[PDB]
Amino acid sequence: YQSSVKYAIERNERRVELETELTSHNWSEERKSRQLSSLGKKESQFLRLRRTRLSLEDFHTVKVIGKGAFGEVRLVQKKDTGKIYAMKTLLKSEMYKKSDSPWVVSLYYSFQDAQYLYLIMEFLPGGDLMTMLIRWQLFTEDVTRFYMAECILAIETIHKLGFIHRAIKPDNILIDIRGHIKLSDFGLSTGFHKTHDSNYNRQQIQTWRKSRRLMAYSTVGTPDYIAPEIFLYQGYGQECDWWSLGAIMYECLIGWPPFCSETPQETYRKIMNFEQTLQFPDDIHISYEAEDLIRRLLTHADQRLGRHGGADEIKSHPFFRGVDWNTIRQVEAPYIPKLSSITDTRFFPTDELENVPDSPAMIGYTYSRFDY
Amino acid sequence: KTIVQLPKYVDLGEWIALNVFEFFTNLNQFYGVVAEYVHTDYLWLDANNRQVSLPASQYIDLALTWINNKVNDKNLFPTKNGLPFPQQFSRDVQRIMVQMFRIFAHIYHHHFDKIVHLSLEAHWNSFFSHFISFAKEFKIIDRKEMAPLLPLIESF
Ligand SMILES: Nc1ncnc2c1ncn2[C@@H]1O[C@H](COP(=O)(O)OP(=O)(O)NP(=O)(O)O)[C@@H](O)[C@H]1O
Repeated sequence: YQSSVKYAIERNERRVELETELTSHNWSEERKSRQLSSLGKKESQFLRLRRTRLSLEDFHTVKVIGKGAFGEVRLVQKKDTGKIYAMKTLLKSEMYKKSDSPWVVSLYYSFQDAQYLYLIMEFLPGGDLMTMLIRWQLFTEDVTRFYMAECILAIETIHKLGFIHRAIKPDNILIDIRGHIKLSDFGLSTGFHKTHDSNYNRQQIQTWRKSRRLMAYSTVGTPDYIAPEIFLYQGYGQECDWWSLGAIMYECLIGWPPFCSETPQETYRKIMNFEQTLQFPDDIHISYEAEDLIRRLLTHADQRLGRHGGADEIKSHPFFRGVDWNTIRQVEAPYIPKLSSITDTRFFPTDELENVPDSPAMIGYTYSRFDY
Repeated sequence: KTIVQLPKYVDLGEWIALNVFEFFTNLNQFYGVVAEYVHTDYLWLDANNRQVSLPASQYIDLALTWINNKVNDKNLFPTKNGLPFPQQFSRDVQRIMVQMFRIFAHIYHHHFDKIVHLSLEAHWNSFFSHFISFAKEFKIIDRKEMAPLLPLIESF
């Protein structure tokens, strides 16, 4: 009853909303006279729509798909109709920071509980590029060229919407039913590696780096890009994500990421070095142009003399013989997910983990236009 | 004026069921202002043994919550799909409109006192001017139960 002039400051935007919505109704009178046509009863029926009401439990959960710190993602069928949706669980406090393009996962609308935000997405049946690299370490060469490119165009779109991902990873990239690639988006999920760490029987480097894949994750987030301008300071720009590409590119071809450090802090370290710390292994197979790319991806993000200045010119690399860059989205995919159903989770590590140091423990549509 | 009038080519039922849904929510944020702290009259809920006397305001809690129960119902208020509504709501919505008129009125008679010290008055003025204009427009409320509002109404 101190802040109850909040019912004042709100109820204006309540009247405000209420007004435009109705001047919107007058989007009618569209009036094609370019028709000498009917007559013939009427072509106008307006349902209209609704802001209705909603909730959880209006979705049956099928299986869990993946997990993250803020929360899990999920495969859900809407109880109401039946459908399949990618469902994201997020968190309100405590967690901080208080469209239209073929390339990125589709967030349609959102809704929330007491402590968790809920996101509803088109569901990608094909796992991610994390669980792929695992499945068969991509025997690549040409496999990789495809899954790049498709990555570039993904990325080059995002930048052109004035956005920098600053999260580009094996697990942050998803495979669709044609086995093509869409990246979704950071969600926006957050957190940072800073400032710096202080402490002060193998038989194969491959086998040694195979001390990777550690406790699922459910803690994370590791440097599978982390260009080294992020740590340190305020910075970046579009060139942020190209480093993540070379980071990534290097891994499908080599068998680990460049800086793979066996502790989460020996990256930064190595990565803060590269130069010295970048090394391609003695398991031989890489092209002269394929290596050339990585190094020019993985160099300093440097402007001044240079440009990059990029985002095409990457396409101008010899590493890409063809293709058109046009016909790309219809092309037979390196792996086309073979599925048992519209519910096949076959491509995800259903696992078990279940740890959320969060719970004690124990809707709206005010939108504008209409799909689809 | 133009706002509450049924828009061109909209089913009235939606247009009504939305409009009544807006209104409940607004009165309640307004009583949300007046939360706690608390001629003649008419009292109701009969027969049941009910409808007696002595609300002395501060009842309002179990009064509004029946709308809460009536307007959240799946079958009375078909949010779902294009499944239609019984339209007997036209009777029911008249109740929820008139039962809503009670707290409107009760807030006017006794508790309008505290409102003006907040300089939020014009808000409730308009919103109240909002409620009548709509339901009177659609004749959702008869002229005989507007008797307490009759001296306040005609100011125009
Ligand atoms: N739209 C989707 N469709 C299918 N699977 C998805 C979708 N979104 C996320 N996933 C899966 O869930 C995993 C991670 O979810 P995510 O939203 O990325 O968690 P996070 O903590 O927000 N971000 P991340 O650090 O990558 O886990 C992905 O790697 C996928 O396996």
